[PDB]
Amino acid sequence: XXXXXXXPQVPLRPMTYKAAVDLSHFLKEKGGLEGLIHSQRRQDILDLWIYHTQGYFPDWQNYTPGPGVRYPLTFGWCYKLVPVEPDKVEEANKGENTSLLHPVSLHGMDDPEREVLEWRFDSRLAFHHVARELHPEYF
Amino acid sequence: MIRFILIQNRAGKTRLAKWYMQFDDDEKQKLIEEVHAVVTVRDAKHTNFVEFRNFKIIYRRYAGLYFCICVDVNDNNLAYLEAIHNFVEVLNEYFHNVCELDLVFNFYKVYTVVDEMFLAGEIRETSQTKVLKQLLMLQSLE
Amino acid sequence: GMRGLAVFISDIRNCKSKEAEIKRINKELANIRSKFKGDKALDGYSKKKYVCKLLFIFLLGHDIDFGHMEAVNLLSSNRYTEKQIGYLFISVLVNSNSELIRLINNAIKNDLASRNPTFMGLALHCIANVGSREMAEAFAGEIPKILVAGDTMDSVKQSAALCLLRLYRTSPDLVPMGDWTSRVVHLLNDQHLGVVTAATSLITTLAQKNPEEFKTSVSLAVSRLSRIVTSASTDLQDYTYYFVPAPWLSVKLLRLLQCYPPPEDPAVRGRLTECLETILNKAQEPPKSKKVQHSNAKNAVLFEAISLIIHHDSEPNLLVRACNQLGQFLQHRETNLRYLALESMCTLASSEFSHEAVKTHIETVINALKTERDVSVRQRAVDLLYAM
Repeated sequence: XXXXXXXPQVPLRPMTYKAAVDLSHFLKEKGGLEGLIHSQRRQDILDLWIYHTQGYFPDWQNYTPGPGVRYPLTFGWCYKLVPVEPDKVEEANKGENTSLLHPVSLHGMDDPEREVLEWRFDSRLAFHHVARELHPEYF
Repeated sequence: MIRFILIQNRAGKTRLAKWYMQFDDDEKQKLIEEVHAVVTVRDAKHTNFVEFRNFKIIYRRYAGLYFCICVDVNDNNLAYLEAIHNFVEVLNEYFHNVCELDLVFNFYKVYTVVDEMFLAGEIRETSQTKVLKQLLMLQSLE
Repeated sequence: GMRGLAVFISDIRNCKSKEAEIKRINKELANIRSKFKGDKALDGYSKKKYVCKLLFIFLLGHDIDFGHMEAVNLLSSNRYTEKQIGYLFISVLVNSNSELIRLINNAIKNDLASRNPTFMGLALHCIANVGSREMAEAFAGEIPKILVAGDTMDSVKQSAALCLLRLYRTSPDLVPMGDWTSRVVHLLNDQHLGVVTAATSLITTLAQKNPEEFKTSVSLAVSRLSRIVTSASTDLQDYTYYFVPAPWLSVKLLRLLQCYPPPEDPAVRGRLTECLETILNKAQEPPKSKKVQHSNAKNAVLFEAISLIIHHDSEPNLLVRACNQLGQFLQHRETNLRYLALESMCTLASSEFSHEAVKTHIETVINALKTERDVSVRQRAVDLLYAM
């Protein structure tokens, strides 16, 4: 998936609804992100790549607080983070060969609400700015 | 000071244990069991610290393993919390993508690592570079 | 490495039942006992390998009735791997048996005498791990000399400082304050931060029983603390943790400072206050890293500095700022930080000067009491209320 592909050069560009929507699809077309477990290092890696290649300053990708689904502040970004069910986390961590520092093993240390999160793609986010509705304070 | 370091898997098998205080086997076993009870039941919702009458527990979970440092009440909660990660990261670098299995097969080596980083109930070496360099040097030795 | 050990561990894993595990284990114990009381003198590798297997069995929870002698023999070995396994063994399985203790102590003596730093660290650690009264008697006199001597390697210095700490804790009487004390304080100035880290722990414990001897440390620590917090990432590359410079040494120096009242020399007192002001400022600065390791490292220092501020009750402006930052933390999304803030503020309430500032947040606290899911945090909030 694209996280493998990612894992300054270009001039600055503003983040716009068009920018975010195109970007969402650009990542989907390159395969990836959907279903992928969230870790701060991963997003940092992602934010940087977008930043270096496509000149979007890594400030745009923010989500509503937990617990529960975390919704993107930038309108037209079609990726929400949703919490993994506990039983799913435990089954994934089963076994003595799983890496200690793999994102699923961290158990949401990166998250203040300590929830394990995965990226999921939503069509609706392009049409409806869920973050604004839920938290006008941020807007 | 650090009363004792514990590395325990979810099942309750003890991967590592360092005692920096005197305990008799009856006490240790009660402690191991007591510590397991608290962390497995305790969730994400909860803080990383658990409070005892005499002692405090700082613990963090990686994979199937619970890393627990037991300290006196006045000790720095956050510092020891991050000391655990510093330790895990050193282990990660050392075993190259460390996992619980590595801790079992190379158990005699994990003691070496802990001792570089913690000694006498205190923090010893906090530089990943220096611990790793020393760890590498020793490998060369017969 | 040692293949035979790996195979014995795999075999234990492969066991399907507790009983099968016992059977395999008893087989090994018998196979080993056979070799030790065996006609053949054992080569260095096998003796090291078998003693390792015995240890595994011990860690497995089965008591071990033999193999102590062999471990002592490994202690004599000039090969490091052999020496490390033996020392590990006597550390885990400690005997009251006097015959063994004399043999062990001789082994340690040989290593400390040897100029090799690696052997010294094995010997030094062993004393620390075991920390027996008998062991204290043997080396309590010797260890400070090793620590205090120049020409002693840094790594030896680190373990030396901590090892003496163990001796002092275990057998305070055998460790009297002497001349090594002055040199230990200047150990705080050492180029190697690892040494400084270890030295500071020794000093902090020593200063508690005997403060007068080590007030010289106060001035020294304040100077290093100030230097460390302002330190650039390129200057301390080795000891910078996620863009935080020496978080753990900084914490330790602040706790040392808590033993003493404010520094007698005003110049030092000024340097300290400017340092604490800096630390507080860094909190509000925009974060260099989004990662939690950065925050935990950074905040751990802050909370220790706040702890010093509260302890002294010395500087009003600082006490005021301290109250402010903690108040900001009550709102923080992380359960961990709110818990710690509630604790610290609770202490802060006791200060007469700052009491009224703390009462400001009573509503914030009560609001938490209504919405806080964590039971532990609820207690530390109820505790704050009674404080006011």
